[PDB]
Amino acid sequence: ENIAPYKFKATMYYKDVTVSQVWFGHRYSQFMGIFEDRAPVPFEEVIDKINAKGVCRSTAKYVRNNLETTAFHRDDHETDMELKPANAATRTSRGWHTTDLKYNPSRVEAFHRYGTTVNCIVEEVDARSVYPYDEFVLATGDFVYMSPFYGYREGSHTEHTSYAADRFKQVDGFYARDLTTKARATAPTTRNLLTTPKFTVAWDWVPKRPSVCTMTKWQEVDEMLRSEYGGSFRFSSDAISTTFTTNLTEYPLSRVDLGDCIGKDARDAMDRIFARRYNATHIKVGQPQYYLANGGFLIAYQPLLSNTVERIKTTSSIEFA
Amino acid sequence: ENIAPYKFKATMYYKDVTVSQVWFGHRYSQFMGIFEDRAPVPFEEVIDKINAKGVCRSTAKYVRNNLETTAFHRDDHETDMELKPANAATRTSRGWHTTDLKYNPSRVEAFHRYGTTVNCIVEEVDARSVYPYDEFVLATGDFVYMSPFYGYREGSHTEHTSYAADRFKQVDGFYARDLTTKARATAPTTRNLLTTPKFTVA
Amino acid sequence: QRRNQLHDLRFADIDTVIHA
Amino acid sequence: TLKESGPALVKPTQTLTLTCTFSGFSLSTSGMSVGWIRQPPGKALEWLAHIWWNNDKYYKPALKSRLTISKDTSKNQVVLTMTNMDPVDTATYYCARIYYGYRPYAMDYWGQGTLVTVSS
Amino acid sequence: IVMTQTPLSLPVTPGEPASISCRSSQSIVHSNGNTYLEWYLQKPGQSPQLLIYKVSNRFSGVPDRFSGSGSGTDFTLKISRVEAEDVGVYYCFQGSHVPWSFGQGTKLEIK
Repeated sequence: ENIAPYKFKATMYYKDVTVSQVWFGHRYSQFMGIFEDRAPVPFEEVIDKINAKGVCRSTAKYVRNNLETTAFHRDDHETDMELKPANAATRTSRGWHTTDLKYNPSRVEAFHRYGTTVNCIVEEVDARSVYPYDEFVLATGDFVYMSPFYGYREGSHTEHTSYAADRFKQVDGFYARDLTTKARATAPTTRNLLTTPKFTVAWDWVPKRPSVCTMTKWQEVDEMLRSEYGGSFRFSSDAISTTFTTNLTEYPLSRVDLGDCIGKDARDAMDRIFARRYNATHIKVGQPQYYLANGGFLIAYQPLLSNTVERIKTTSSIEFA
Repeated sequence: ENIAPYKFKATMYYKDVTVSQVWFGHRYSQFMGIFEDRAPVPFEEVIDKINAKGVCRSTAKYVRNNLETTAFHRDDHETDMELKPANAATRTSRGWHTTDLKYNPSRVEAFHRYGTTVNCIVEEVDARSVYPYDEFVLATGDFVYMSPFYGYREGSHTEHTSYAADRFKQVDGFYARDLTTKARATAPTTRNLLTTPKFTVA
Repeated sequence: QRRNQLHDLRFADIDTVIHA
Repeated sequence: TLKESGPALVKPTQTLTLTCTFSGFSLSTSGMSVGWIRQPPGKALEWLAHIWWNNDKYYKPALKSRLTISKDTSKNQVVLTMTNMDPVDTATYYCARIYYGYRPYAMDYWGQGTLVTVSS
Repeated sequence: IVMTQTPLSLPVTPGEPASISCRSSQSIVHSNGNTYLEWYLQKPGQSPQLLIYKVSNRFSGVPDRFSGSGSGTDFTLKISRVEAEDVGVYYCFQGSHVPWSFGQGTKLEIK
């Protein structure tokens, strides 16, 4: 059973909008409030500005609390600002930002003053999703309530989404321009862009059926003896010292939810092993068979002869086998 | 394999600075915002004030968002306040605080009023670090991006530190004075004091 | 948390103080 | 079925608005797309624009600054707008339906097309 | 992706096979792993109709005479037995990558 999440790289475009209210006393200055908000970056700004020009506006316009709010960095006019790489941190993914210092209002004697700092931040984050893959979470602990595989093509629009359809924009034929090398990639990809209330996430879209794999290749057994006894099949491997018991009937692979991956991986590994070890002495006997073993193990088996819909739940304990 | 983190005792000195804006109506008072911050306690105030005299200033002077913030408890003149033990809780570590009530502004009619409360807090916490021990956490879930072993003596300064060298001070020969027993320990120890943007860890 | 608490270290300058 | 409709004569340097009426689909289903293509007389097919059910407009980059496709599902129509018309823009415009939502082939159902001449 | 259809005019006697080739500046292979190339046939005073989709698949309503092939950037429509009804202009259209475009088209003539 594939307990590992489906992992993929995403990019969070958002503007950190910090409004600080400062009170200036006679001999001191005190913060009377620091409103920090995260604004999504619009699609017209991710495609036209960030991806093409490598810049970002000095304003954030976003819907917060059922209001259209527009925040101007340093309270001055909107200007395009270059994205510079973030300060290096250990074990940290790449990130870029426009502004590096928090703007706070200039001193005036005995007056509360409000000062806005809009920092356009672009972070490459790891995003992960679990079955039924109707939601995925970014590395920043933010949940995104859309299937990773939501899109436009060939039934990839019936995938779950919890946002209005005006918040999603799959820019087909997307040319990624790295913000460090400033080099535009040649091979196009389908770019999904979801503008959540707090940020915008972009990820390269892939079809769901060949991208997920509800089973995971756990062991590749060169020599797995199969025997029939007591109306059941025993698959014994001396290499890993493990014996599984299955019903005599084959397991219909169509019954595995999201299961096109199992056949492909099994055939690839099986052909590789056959080429490596059994090409010169044995011959394959029929097409790969699939059996379900107690504990929830899916054994793909290729018999050899010498020339002479549901989810499978797998136990965490192999020591029974 | 040592999967268990390296565990040690750290002590967080920080001042909970709560500034609240209150609006007073005809028959009622309403909170129009409560800014809560945690300020570090300077080394001069951890060594000379907290460790020596067992008291802590009633003001926090710290750096927040690239500004020199200065908060005065109850918005009055600076005073040294005794660190008293915190209210008991089950399965919690020792903690001390100066102030016990939140200061909110006195009533005036139809005016927004701001009230500042600086509660100096000293909390003994468990701190933990995993390999390569270039950072450690506290029981409060706050990360400290600096090796537990960073110091001054014999190659203990090449350890990782993500903070400016102005934020660290290893007070060699440190005499711990318990804030409950009010007694100074006899054996000296090397004390590391890191003033993070939000608190101080020793 | 390890990544979120690095936010000011990465996309800001912790140390600088501006006074005027 | 789709039916394009627009002024048959627009003078140069003006905005031309067209309209495509549908039948058998509304542009609010999960995967429906509607595209506009022109064909100058005697020339090959030139794609212009296409809009998905979620107001996701795609244009021809050459004509992107001039083309504006909008969708009004209340009247079940798509309006194609193209400003600063030039005599080169004289062409027959076709409204098509795209099954990329459902099938791997686009532009199955075309309208009869409307011929527009750009002249004063 | 730029589609150039060759030739621009292909006169073919009825009964003989015909081949039409059109190339794309870059690969029309999509991230799906499927190539979205469609062939269209515009008859005189008629709206175009799709003939071949996904390179090697024939749309319903199209006789077995038409057959598509190719890969990468080279694609070829092929009519095994050209008939009189095949008169018209033929277009190859890439749908994989935005923006979409048609080829310059080939006019089939019956000799």
